[PDB]
Amino acid sequence: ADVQQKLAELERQSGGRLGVALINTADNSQILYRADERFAMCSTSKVMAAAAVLKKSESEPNLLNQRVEIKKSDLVNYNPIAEKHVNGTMSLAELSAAALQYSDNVAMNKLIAHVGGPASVTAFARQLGDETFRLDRTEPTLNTAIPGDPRDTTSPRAMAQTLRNLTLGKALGDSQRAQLVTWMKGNTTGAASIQAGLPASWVVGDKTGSGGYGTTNDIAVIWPKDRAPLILVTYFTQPQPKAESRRDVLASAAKIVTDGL
Ligand SMILES: *[B@@]1([O])OC2=C(C([O])=O)[C]=[C][C]=C2[C][C]1[N]C(=O)[C]1[C][C][C][C][C]1
Repeated sequence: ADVQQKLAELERQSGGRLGVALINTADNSQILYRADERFAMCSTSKVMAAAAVLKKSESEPNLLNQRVEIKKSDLVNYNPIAEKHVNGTMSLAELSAAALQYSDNVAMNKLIAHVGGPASVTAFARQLGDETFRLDRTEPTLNTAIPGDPRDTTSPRAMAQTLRNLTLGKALGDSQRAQLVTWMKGNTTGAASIQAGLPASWVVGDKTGSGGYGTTNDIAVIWPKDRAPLILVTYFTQPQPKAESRRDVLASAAKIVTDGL
């Protein structure tokens, strides 16, 4: 109850809406705050798309080495890796890493397309028992994050449970799980978010997200020092369409829910 009040006060000062889901796998205890409300996933959805490709590769062993053409007309708003490979190709492995570790939007679009479109990424979540996740649009419009819009949303509880199944559970084959975890542990975008609220000695694999209405997200699997692993989802969105990102809010939330662990 103390943590709930701290998160409520953090939220008040932030001026936005905060969603938190922490799963402690030591005993399956949880800290939940607006955990059943819907939030625009933004780029945190790229974990689901990469996972669906990994699942597909479980029956197509050389799948991750297949080449995908990168076209100039594919470039959108944020293409840090794909812009370097225009007029060439990238493997699905490289596209998965680019989406997860640099939040490349072209890579996400290639991941979505390869599994049949957003409805197939959603079908994958259903296959995992996730009835809340829904992916409706491609990059970049899936990040609009309009209040009241259910497109491209999920709840902190649903994503925390699915991330547990993906990174610590049996959603993926163990070889594919290891690749997903390795990729997420190599993320370059998360130093100011969840990671920033945890001790430096803790190992973090995370995927961040940014969108309209100042939406600022992060989902992580965490191996604390001398503790069982944790799953943490911190979603944050704001009332103003042009609101600025608040990664500091996610760091504060992580510090609050891990205080005293
Ligand atoms: B995605 O949300 O991830 C992302 C991030 C991040 O990881 O927080 C940072 C910068 C760009 C991206 C690409 C994805 N978000 C968007 O494309 C979004 C950026 C702000 C305006 C609306 C589109």
